[PDB]
Amino acid sequence: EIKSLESSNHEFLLSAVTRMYTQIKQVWSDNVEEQVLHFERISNATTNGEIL
Amino acid sequence: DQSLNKQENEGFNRIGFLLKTINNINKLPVAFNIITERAKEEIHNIIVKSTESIRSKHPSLLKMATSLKNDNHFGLP
Repeated sequence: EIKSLESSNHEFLLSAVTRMYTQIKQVWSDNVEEQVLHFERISNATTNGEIL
Repeated sequence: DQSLNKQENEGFNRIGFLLKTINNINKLPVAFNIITERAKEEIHNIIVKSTESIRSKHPSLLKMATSLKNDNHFGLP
């Protein structure tokens, strides 16, 4: 059970912290092609990706 | 350094650019920042800057043009 429970948060909801923390600290690459995404005012293509 | 993670002449390059450039947390726009500033404005900044520095350092552009040294006194001095 410690190989389920003291086997730690895997239960891996720190990947959600990677999803918001990497939705903010990695928004400088996906939005770097997509700053204007659904238009062309700041002239960028609507592409960011769903990976992770 | 790539093979490491696969003054030593000059350790400041990989050292400062490593511990500087790896300690960015949202680096991917900032790479484009240093690129798009530094290309034009740095290249013309240096290539302007040195010729300025001589251009008032000990100028005297006297030997103003050629001092008419004909013609084909082509960088004679």
